[PDB]
Amino acid sequence: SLFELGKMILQETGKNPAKSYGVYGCNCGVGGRGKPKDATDRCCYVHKCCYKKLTGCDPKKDRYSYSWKDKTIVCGENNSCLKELCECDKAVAICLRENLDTYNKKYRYNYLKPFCKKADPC
Amino acid sequence: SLFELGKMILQETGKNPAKSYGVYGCNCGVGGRGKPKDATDRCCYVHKCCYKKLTGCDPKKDRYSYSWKDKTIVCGENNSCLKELCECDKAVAICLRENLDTYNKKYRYNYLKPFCKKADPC
Ligand SMILES: CC(=O)Oc1ccccc1C(=O)O
Ligand SMILES: CC(=O)Oc1ccccc1C(=O)O
Repeated sequence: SLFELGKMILQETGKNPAKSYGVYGCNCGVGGRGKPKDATDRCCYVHKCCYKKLTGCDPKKDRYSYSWKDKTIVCGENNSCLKELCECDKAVAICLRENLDTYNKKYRYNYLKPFCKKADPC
Repeated sequence: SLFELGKMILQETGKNPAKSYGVYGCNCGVGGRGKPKDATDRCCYVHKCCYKKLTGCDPKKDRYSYSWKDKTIVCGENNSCLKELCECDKAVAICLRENLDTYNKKYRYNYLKPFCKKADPC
């Protein structure tokens, strides 16, 4: 669910997850997909494509189990869809941390999200 | 379409539409519906419920016809879905104008939209 996702993002990036990514670029946070603006935004595009494949569960609402083994996020066995959901979230949390060097505060509150150019199909 | 909605909001409110309303509150702009924060947000709640009842046309992309008779927006009935769509947009532009006295800049970039309390059924 968004709660586990937020926790992973807070721990990997050190940033306030909703403030920093909740409306960022054409793909992060609320809304849908669009042509990515930068490397952070591409992380978020890959994540929304990941959610789009999960028909067996609800990515926004469904809880799942995961733990930390030293510095590694480990997704618990769950059921098939919930395990894949956890892997989507783990992957984007790591991606956002690795791309902090090009995070652009100008893109943080993108009130033009509905006018983004059309994204490539997932 | 959102192009015409934008033009209606700019002329009725005098404000930059996407900047001032594109992420405002729990109901305005990108995303879905949520428990409304204030009178401006309730305008947007009514509008999203208005879009939901339309069938047979696309409220974000489909262009409709309208004109100005002095100060009055007049929807030309293209077909019945498109007339209703125009009437949804006219109503919200007038509503936002009448509530400028209560517009709160603090709600303008609501990065917590996904966490809004679930809206009542339309
Ligand atoms: C905007 C936000 O904080 O939510 C999301 C995060 C990841 C994927 C989807 C969403 C959403 O709100 O739709
Ligand atoms: C989000 C924004 O600026 O667009 C909208 C306006 C009214 C209704 C819906 C939308 C949308 O993007 O979904």
